[PDB]
Amino acid sequence: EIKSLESSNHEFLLSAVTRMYTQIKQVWSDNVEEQVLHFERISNATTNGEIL
Amino acid sequence: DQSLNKQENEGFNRIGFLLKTINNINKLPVAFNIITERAKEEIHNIIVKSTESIRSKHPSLLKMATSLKNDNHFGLP
Repeated sequence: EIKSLESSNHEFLLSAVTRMYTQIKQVWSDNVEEQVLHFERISNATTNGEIL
Repeated sequence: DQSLNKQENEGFNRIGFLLKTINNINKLPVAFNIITERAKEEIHNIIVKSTESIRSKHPSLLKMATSLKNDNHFGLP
């Protein structure tokens, strides 16, 4: 059970912290092609990706 | 350094650019920042800057043009 429970948060909801923390600290690459995404005012293509 | 993670002449390059450039947390726009500033404005900044520095350092552009040294006194001095 410690190989389920003291086997730690895997239960891996720190990947959600990677999803918001990497939705903010990695928004400088996906939005770097997509700053204007659904238009062309700041002239960028609507592409960011769903990976992770 | 790539093979490491696969003054030593000059350790400041990989050292400062490593511990500087790896300690960015949202680096991917900032790479484009240093690129798009530094290309034009740095290249013309240096290539302007040195010729300025001589251009008032000990100028005297006297030997103003050629001092008419004909013609084909082509960088004679």
